[PDB]
Amino acid sequence: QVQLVESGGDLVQSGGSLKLACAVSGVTLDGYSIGWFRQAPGKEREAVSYSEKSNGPTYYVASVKGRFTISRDNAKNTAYLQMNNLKPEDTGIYYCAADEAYYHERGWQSPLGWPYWGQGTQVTVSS
Amino acid sequence: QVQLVESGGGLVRTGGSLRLSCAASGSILQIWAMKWYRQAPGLQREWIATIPNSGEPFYASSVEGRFTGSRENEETVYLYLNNLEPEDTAVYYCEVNEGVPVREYWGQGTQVTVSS
Amino acid sequence: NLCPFDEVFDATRFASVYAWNRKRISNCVADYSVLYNLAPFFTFKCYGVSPTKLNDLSFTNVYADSFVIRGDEVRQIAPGQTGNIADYNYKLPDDFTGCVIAWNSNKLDSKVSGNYNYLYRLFRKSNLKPFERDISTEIYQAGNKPCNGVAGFNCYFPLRSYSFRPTYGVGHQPYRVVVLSFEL
Repeated sequence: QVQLVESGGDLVQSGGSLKLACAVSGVTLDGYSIGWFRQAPGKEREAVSYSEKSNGPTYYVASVKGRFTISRDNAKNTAYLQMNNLKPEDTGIYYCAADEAYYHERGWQSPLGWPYWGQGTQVTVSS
Repeated sequence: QVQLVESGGGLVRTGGSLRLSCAASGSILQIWAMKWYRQAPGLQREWIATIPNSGEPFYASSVEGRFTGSRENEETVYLYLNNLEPEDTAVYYCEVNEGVPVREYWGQGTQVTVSS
Repeated sequence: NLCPFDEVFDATRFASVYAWNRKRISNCVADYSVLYNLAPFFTFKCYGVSPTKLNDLSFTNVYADSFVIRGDEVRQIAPGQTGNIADYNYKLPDDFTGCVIAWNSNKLDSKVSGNYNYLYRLFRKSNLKPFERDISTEIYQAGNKPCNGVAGFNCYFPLRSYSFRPTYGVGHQPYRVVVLSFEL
C-alpha cells in the first residue's frame, strides 16, 4: 500500500533555499492529492502546501506564499517542495501526506484529515 | 431497572476517616464508570472523583491525595475519605454511567459531617 | 437552496460511531459555507468528485451520516481504510463517491469527569459491509468456550467508551464527523 518517504532536509542559512522530495511507492502519484506539513518543537503539525490529484489546484498557507512552490514529477512518482528565502520560523520536521480525496481549499489544513504520512525530514534554518 | 445505593456517610472529627460506597443493581449490561460528587451548604455541586470500569481513578484537586477511589467489582466502588476537614462537610453523591446507549443514574446521596 | 447542515448538526449530543446516525436531507445544495456556524475550521474533502462540482448543484437527496470519533481516527473514514473504526463501526465502499467533514468538538463532547457517553465497537467476528450498522451487544467469544452472556476470560463486551476529557491530546479529543452521500 501507500508508502511516502521524504528527503532533502538540511541545515541551511537564513535566506537560503532547499528542495524537499516526497517519494511515493505502491501507488501512482497522479491518483493522490499531496500535502506538505511541518512540525516545530513544542508545536502541533501545521499545514504548508497542497497539490490536488489529477492536475487540480495548488494551495499555500499565507506565511509561505511566494516563497514555496509545490510540484510533481510523474516519471519519478515524486512530489516536491521548493523553499526559497528560508527563515528561522521555517525550522521544523517536514512531512508529506497523501490522500485519494479532493480537498476543499479551506478543508485541507488540518492534518487529522490525512490518512498517509511519511516519516519526516528535518529542516533547520539558522538566523 | 438500574439503581444505585450510597452508604458510609456519618459524623467524624477533623482528621477522621470514612469509607463511602456506591453499589449498582438491576439489569446491568455494562458499567462504564462511577462518579462521585458532593454538594456543600449553599454551594454548587462539585465533581470530585471518577472511578472508571477500565482505567485508574482520577480526581479533582480539592480531594486528590486525600480521597481514594477503589473498584471492588463491576457493580461496587468505594471512596475512602481520609484527612477529613470541616470544608469536606457535604452530601456526597454517586453517579453511575451504564448501558448501551449510555444512561446516567443517581441516588439520594450520603451525608458526611466533619466536626472541628 | 442550501442544505441546512448547520441546523441539523447543531446538537447537544452526536451519535456514537457504532450507532452512527443517518439523516436524509432533500432537495438542497450541499455547501461548505454553512459549516462555519458549526466550527471555525474543519476537514472537508470528497472522494470520487471534487467539492467544486457541488457548487449550485441541488440534489434530490443528501444522506448525512454523523458520529463522534477520536481526531486520530478521522483518517479511517475513507474508502479502503482498515482499523477497528472502518472495519467494525462505519465502513465506506472502495468506490465511494461523497464527502467527509470533521471538526474538533472538545468543548461540547469532553467533560472534566470523563464523558463516557460515546462508545465504539472494538471486537467483531467479521468486518461490516459498506454502510452497515451493528448496534448489537452480544458478548464476543474469543476462545472455544461459550460466554453465556458474561464477560470474562476470552469473553469480551464488544464496545468500549472514549471517556473524553478536555485535557486529552488533540488526537484523542472528540471530533464530530459528517459523511455525505448524494442522490441526484
